[PDB]
Amino acid sequence: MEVSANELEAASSRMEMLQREYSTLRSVQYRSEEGVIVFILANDRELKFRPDDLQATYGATPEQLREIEISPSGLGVYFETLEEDVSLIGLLEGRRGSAKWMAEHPLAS
Repeated sequence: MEVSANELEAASSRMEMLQREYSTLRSVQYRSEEGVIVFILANDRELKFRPDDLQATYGATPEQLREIEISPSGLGVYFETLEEDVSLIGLLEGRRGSAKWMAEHPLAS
């Protein structure tokens, strides 16, 4: 809304402040038992979301969800096998994928 450009550093400052505000992702365990991807936080908080729920993993195999890395922002996750990212802040907001993904690929809910 403000008449500004780049120097505002808004989105960059957000990501950094979101690490210290909520948490960073330390580990992930795909539980074949529950059929869910459990995102373990730096406070040991287990965010429990399904592959069929998330954009990164919508129709992805369990083996691809064993070989997982943390996001380039350090917030969420980056499944390098899939070349996909599950944004941690998005999980907290319910934003399990992009706005276009959630509108054009609606979850059975």
